[PDB]
Amino acid sequence: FMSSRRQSVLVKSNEEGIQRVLTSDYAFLMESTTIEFVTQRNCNLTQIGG
Amino acid sequence: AFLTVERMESPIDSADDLAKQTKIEYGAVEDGATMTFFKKSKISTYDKMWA
Repeated sequence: FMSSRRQSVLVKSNEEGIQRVLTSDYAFLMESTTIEFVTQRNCNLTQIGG
Repeated sequence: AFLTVERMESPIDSADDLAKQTKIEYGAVEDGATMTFFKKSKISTYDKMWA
């Protein structure tokens, strides 16, 4: 699914993809405490999955 | 019960809807690029309707 549309869904940094999920139906396979950092810096995101 | 079944059977809006609801059949050109692409698709939504 990612290799079908590499020209669209691959984002360069962590911060440039937060604009993608806050404007469309985008999701992440990003990881670590980036998600745990952005969980409580704003109440507009949600970590899904273990 | 009838209105629950009717509201469950939603109209199709994308390819995954017709991949889910199998009441309406579908197909394409037999030896075109559409049948060529669906034979090698490993996405398991286009692959499911390819099957």
